[PDB]
Amino acid sequence: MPKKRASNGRNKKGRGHVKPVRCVNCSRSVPKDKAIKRMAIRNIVEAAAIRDLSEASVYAEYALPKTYNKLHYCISCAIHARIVRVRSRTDRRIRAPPQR
Amino acid sequence: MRAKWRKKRTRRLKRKRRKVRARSK
Amino acid sequence: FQWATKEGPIFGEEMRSVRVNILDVTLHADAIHRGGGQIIPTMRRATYAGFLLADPKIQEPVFLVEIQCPEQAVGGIYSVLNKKRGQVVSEEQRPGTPLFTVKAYLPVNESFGFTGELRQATGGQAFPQMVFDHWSTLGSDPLDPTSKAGEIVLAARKRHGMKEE
Amino acid sequence: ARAGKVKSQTPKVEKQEKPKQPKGRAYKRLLYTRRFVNVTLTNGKRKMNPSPSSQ
RNA sequence: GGAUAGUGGCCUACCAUGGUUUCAACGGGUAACGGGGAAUAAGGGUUCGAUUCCGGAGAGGGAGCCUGAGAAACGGCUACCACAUCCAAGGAAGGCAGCAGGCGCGCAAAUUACCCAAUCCUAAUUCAGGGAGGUAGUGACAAUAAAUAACGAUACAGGGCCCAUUCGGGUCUUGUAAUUGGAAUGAGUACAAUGUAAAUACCUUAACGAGGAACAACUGGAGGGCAAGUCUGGUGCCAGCAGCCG
RNA sequence: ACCCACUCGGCACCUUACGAGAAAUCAAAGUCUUUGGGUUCUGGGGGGAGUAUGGUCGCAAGGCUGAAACUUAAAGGAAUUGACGGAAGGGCACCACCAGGAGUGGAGCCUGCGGCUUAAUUUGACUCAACACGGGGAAACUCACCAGGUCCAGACACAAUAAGGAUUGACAGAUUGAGAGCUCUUUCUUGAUUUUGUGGGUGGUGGUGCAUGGCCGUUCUUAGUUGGUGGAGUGAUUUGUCUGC
RNA sequence: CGGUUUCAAGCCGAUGGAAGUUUGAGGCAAUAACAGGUCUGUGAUGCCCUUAGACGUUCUGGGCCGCACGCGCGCUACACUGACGGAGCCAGCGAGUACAACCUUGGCCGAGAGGUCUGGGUAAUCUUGUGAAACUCCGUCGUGCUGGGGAUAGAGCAUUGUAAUUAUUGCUCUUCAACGAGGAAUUCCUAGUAAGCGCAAGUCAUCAGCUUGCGUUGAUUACGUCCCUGCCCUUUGUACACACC
RNA sequence: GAAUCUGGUCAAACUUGGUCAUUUAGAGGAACUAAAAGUCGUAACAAGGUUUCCGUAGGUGAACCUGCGGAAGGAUCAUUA
Ligand SMILES: [Mg+2]
Ligand SMILES: [Mg+2]
Ligand SMILES: [Mg+2]
Ligand SMILES: [Mg+2]
Ligand SMILES: [Mg+2]
Ligand SMILES: [Mg+2]
Ligand SMILES: [Mg+2]
Ligand SMILES: [Mg+2]
Ligand SMILES: [Mg+2]
Ligand SMILES: [Mg+2]
Ligand SMILES: [Mg+2]
Ligand SMILES: [Mg+2]
Ligand SMILES: [Mg+2]
Ligand SMILES: [Mg+2]
Ligand SMILES: [Mg+2]
Ligand SMILES: [Mg+2]
Ligand SMILES: [Mg+2]
Ligand SMILES: [Mg+2]
Ligand SMILES: [Mg+2]
Ligand SMILES: [Mg+2]
Ligand SMILES: [Mg+2]
Ligand SMILES: [Mg+2]
Ligand SMILES: [Mg+2]
Ligand SMILES: [Mg+2]
Ligand SMILES: [Mg+2]
Ligand SMILES: [Mg+2]
Ligand SMILES: [Mg+2]
Ligand SMILES: [Mg+2]
Ligand SMILES: [Mg+2]
Ligand SMILES: [Mg+2]
Ligand SMILES: [Mg+2]
Ligand SMILES: [Mg+2]
Ligand SMILES: [Mg+2]
Ligand SMILES: [Mg+2]
Ligand SMILES: [Mg+2]
Ligand SMILES: [Mg+2]
Ligand SMILES: [Mg+2]
Ligand SMILES: [Mg+2]
Ligand SMILES: [Mg+2]
Ligand SMILES: [Mg+2]
Ligand SMILES: [Mg+2]
Ligand SMILES: [Mg+2]
Ligand SMILES: [Zn+2]
Repeated sequence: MPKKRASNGRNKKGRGHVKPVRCVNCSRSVPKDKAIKRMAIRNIVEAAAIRDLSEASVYAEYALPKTYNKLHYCISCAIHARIVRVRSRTDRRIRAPPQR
Repeated sequence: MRAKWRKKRTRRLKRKRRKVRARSK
Repeated sequence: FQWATKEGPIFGEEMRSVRVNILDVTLHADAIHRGGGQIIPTMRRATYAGFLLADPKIQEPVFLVEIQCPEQAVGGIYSVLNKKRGQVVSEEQRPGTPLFTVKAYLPVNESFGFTGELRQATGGQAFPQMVFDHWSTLGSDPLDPTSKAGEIVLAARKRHGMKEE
Repeated sequence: ARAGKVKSQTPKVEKQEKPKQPKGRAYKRLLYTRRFVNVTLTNGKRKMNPSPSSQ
C-alpha cells in the first residue's frame, strides 16, 4: 500500500501529535484534523413550522435563531452518509469547497 | 495469523519457558 | 495387495497363496482423487479379513537333511528325527557297507542344536549336510492357543512387537 | 509392480547392424557438409533434424 | 649481582608502580604452520597455499641431558606416561610424520622392484657409501601432441549446361553402392645396433604385419533454460526423469 | 489593516518534466554506469525469529543485544486489465417497481417433476436459464426398464471336418406363454452358402456432454466489440469508447 | 404549424394523413465465452463398454400412468355481468387420398355416439361461408353446496386398432364429492394488446385439459421512477485471476 | 679414577581434587517444520459484513477480542461564512 494521499491527516504538518475530538455519531475518537469538521448551521425551528410558530407568537420579527452544531465525523462515519464521497484518483487532488 | 498477536503468542510462550527453566534453579 | 501379502495380519509375516476374490468393487469411480491411498490400503483391511475369515493353519520351512551315516551305528539319527516332527523320505543303501544316507524332511523351527542332538546320539558319527527344500503346512489354529502354529505365532509377534491379534 | 515396473515391461528392441559413423575428423566432414556444403531445403526457416511431413 | 658465548626480567635480592587497551589490549576461535606462490582473470578483487624453493617447527607424548664447533639430536641415551614386543619369569629390547609394505581409518592416494652412471653429499677420502637422488612399474592427478582410413575406377543420383523442334549426349564437376582395384601405415612383434649403470620404453629399422568378420569411440544429451526427434514399439499419476522449470 | 512589488525564515500545492524514479510519484526521492562534498547508522530470498542461548538491563511485564540447525521457490513491491464488494454516484427493464388489470397459490381434476413403492415403476434436465420440456398426449411398437424366450445381422483373414456330407430345413402331440422345429421324440430333407477355433471387426436409446463436433440455450437482444493511425505511459495497457443533454 | 430545449440532438401538443408507439410485430443478431444442455436427432464422433447365456437384434407379457405425501405449468368452477332451454347467428389461420384408404358434403337408418350407401376434392374450385365459440333475444330458477359445480362411481350403447381391464376416446342414464373468490407468497401484462372465447394444425390408427398458429369480444392503469428485483457501466478498494462455490 | 652419595635444579608423570573448552548417552518436557489431507470455527482480504494496523495491558477455545494511545498502509488529500 503506497500513499493514497500526500496530506493523509492534514492539519498535522510541522506539528508532532495534536489532540483529538470524539466524533458525533460513533463517538469514535479521531484527531481534530482527520476529523471532517462540517458546520451544521440549522434553524432552531424546522422550515415546515415556521408560519405556525409566528402565527401563535407574541411580538414581530422575533429572534428566530439558528443553532450552531459544529459537527465532526469519523471519516468512516462520515462516508456512511455524510460529506465524504469517495473521489477518483485524479479528483482527489482538489481541495476546493464543493458546490457554490 | 495477525502479527501483533503472533507477537503476543510468543510472549506467553516465553513466560511459560521462564517457569520451566526456573523449576530447575 | 503386495502388502498384506508381504506383511500379513496373523503372523506379522508374508505368504502364501491367496486368491484373492474379487467381487464386485463399487467405485464411483471418480476422477479421483481416490487411492493410491483410499485403495492403497482399502485392499489391506480387506485382504486381512479375507485371510482371517478363511482359516490359515500356517506353513513352515522345512530343511531336507541327508546324513552320511554308518550302518553298524546310527540308528540314533532316526530318534533325532522322530523328535523334531521329522519324516525320513529315504534310506539309501550305498555300495560301501559302512556308508548310508537318510534323506529327511526336518523343520528349521525345530532343528536348532540339530547337529548337537545328532552328535550325542550317533557318537560324533554321520555328517548332517542339510539344505532347504519346501514349505510344509501345520495343523494349529493361530488365534487359538495350545497349538504348534499358534504358539509359534504368539512368540513371533512378541519378537516383532504386538498388538496380540 | 512398485519398483522398476516400466524397465521390465517394455519390449526390448535389438541394436540394428547399422554402419560405423566415422570418428574424429571424418565425423566433422559429415556435419560440415550436412549444414554448409549440401544446403538443405527450407520453406520458411532452417531445420537441423526434420520430420516426415505429417501431423 | 647471578647465569649465559653473549644482550637482556633470562634468573636472584632490594626498591619503585608501572605496562597494554575501543588506533580493539586481554580472552576465545581457527576443518591456521608463515612466505614464495595457486586458481580465478578488464580494473578493483576473492578464495586457496599440507605439497618440488626459502623459513619455522616435530619426531607416540612431555621432560631431561652425554658427546660434540654445532643437538635440548630422537635411524644417541636417561626416565615417566601412552602403546606395545621377546622370554626358560629371574629379566631383555622399542619409536616408518626416511623408503617400500601392511593394518587402521576413511569418498581418497603406488612396487617390501633396478642402480650410483647422472645430481649432489659425507669421510681418513680419484678408490667406499648414499630408499638424499636417479631408473623403470603402477598411474585418465594434471598437461602437451594427434590414427580411427585415403586415391581411384565402373555402377545410380545431384550441379554447371553446347542447344533447351520433346528427348539427349553428360562433352565438364560433385555425392552414393556388402561394387572392386591398385598405392601406404605404425597398432604390433622381432634379428640387430641404438638407448641404458644393466635393462625397458623412446627415436631407427633387418624380417612379417588391413580389407569391413577386421587393426571396431565412448560419454553424455535429443520440450524449454541450451545445441538437437512431434520418428518406430511399450509405458499409462505409475514406474521413472527433472540443477530449475517441470 | 490591507493592496502591490521584492526580500530573509517557516509549511505545503500546480504544470511540464528536459531531470529522478520499478512505478506510485518526486523540485527532491534531482545534480548516479557522464558512477567520488562530508559523516553516522541500518539491509542482504522467504521463513525458522526478534525465537533458542548467553550476556546486560529491569520490581515485573519486558527491553536491549541476538543464533543456527531445519525449512522453502517463491516473499514481496508497484502498477495493468479483469472479477468481485452487505462501497458511492449515473443509467436501464411491467423476465423491476408504481397506478391498475388478469390472476396463480386455496377447491376438484388433469398433466410435469420429486418422494415412496415396485419385478420394472427406464432415463435426461434442478434459481432465473429443470419441473404441459425432451416436439415426451407411452395401451404394444415406440423403448432404452423388468420377466421370459428367439435370431445372427460373428464383414474379411487363416486353418479343422471337405461329399464315407460342411451345414440349412422340419409337420404330429408331450415340449412350450405358443400351428418359436426353441428342442430333447423322430428319420426324411440341404448340398461347401457355412459351421469350430484364432486374428479381426461390425452393431450397441451402453458409458463419459469434465474427451469432442454440429445445433441449441444463456450471458443478451442487453449495447456492447474492435482495430488503424496520433498521443500518454519502459511496460502491461490506455486514450479513441467522454462532463452533460 | 405552435411552443419547449446551448432556439442542437431531440422531445411535447394541435392540424391534416390509412399509418405520427423504432408505424405494429417478429427474422437475423457481434466480441468473448459457459466445463449450461445434448454421446436418448443423428453410419457426427474420440476413447473406456460389449461383442452370441450379447448391453446387438428380435418377438411375448408387463412397466413407465403405481400412491402416506412435497412442489411446478395447466383446465373447470365457486353462478344471478348467472345457469338452463330455444331463437338469432358472424371469423380467421389452416389442413386434406390413387397405390392407397385423406378431408369427407348430399341422402336414409340411429335420442345418441355412430353407421351406411353415394359423391366432390391432389384443392381461392369439394370438404367450407369450416354459417367456431363466447355473444344478441324471449322464456324457466331466483341469491339454499340451489336448476351453481361437476368430480368420484355403476351399468350399457358406439368407435380405433391384432389387443382397450390398469374406464383409449365418444355417447346414454344414473352418482351427485370438494369448492360462497383462496393465507404467506409470487406470475403476466402497457393496445386490437391484457382478459374472455372458441377454432387450427403439430404429435395422431385412437385420445386435447397440451402446443405453435389463427381470428372473435375487448377494458382497466401508467405513458413515470429508481423504493425492491435483476443487469449495466463509472469511480473507487481487493493479499482474488480455476477469478466470492 | 668407577659404583655409591649430600644439596640444588630442570622438571616428566602419577595421585586427589579444582577448572575451561569441545564432544557425547539422557527419562522427561516444550517446540518447530513438512505434509495425504480431518475436526472446530472463518480471523484477514470487498466499509470482508465490529475499517484495518501498531504499541501495550486483561481475557479467552481457537483464530481472536477489549481498553488506552497511536497510525492510515482508510472507508476521507473537500464545507465553505
Ligand atoms: Mg498491497
Ligand atoms: Mg488500501
Ligand atoms: Mg516543527
Ligand atoms: Mg509525533
Ligand atoms: Mg647484569
Ligand atoms: Mg594446525
Ligand atoms: Mg594461511
Ligand atoms: Mg607452505
Ligand atoms: Mg592438516
Ligand atoms: Mg621446509
Ligand atoms: Mg606415529
Ligand atoms: Mg627429544
Ligand atoms: Mg633425524
Ligand atoms: Mg627416527
Ligand atoms: Mg611411510
Ligand atoms: Mg587419486
Ligand atoms: Mg625418496
Ligand atoms: Mg601404465
Ligand atoms: Mg603411431
Ligand atoms: Mg548415445
Ligand atoms: Mg529419449
Ligand atoms: Mg533449442
Ligand atoms: Mg536422461
Ligand atoms: Mg534469512
Ligand atoms: Mg398433448
Ligand atoms: Mg395412451
Ligand atoms: Mg440405434
Ligand atoms: Mg499505438
Ligand atoms: Mg479502452
Ligand atoms: Mg421491430
Ligand atoms: Mg458443456
Ligand atoms: Mg456409442
Ligand atoms: Mg411420464
Ligand atoms: Mg409452458
Ligand atoms: Mg375453403
Ligand atoms: Mg346438485
Ligand atoms: Mg438476465
Ligand atoms: Mg631431583
Ligand atoms: Mg461498517
Ligand atoms: Mg471476517
Ligand atoms: Mg473485519
Ligand atoms: Mg508493508
Ligand atoms: Zn463517528
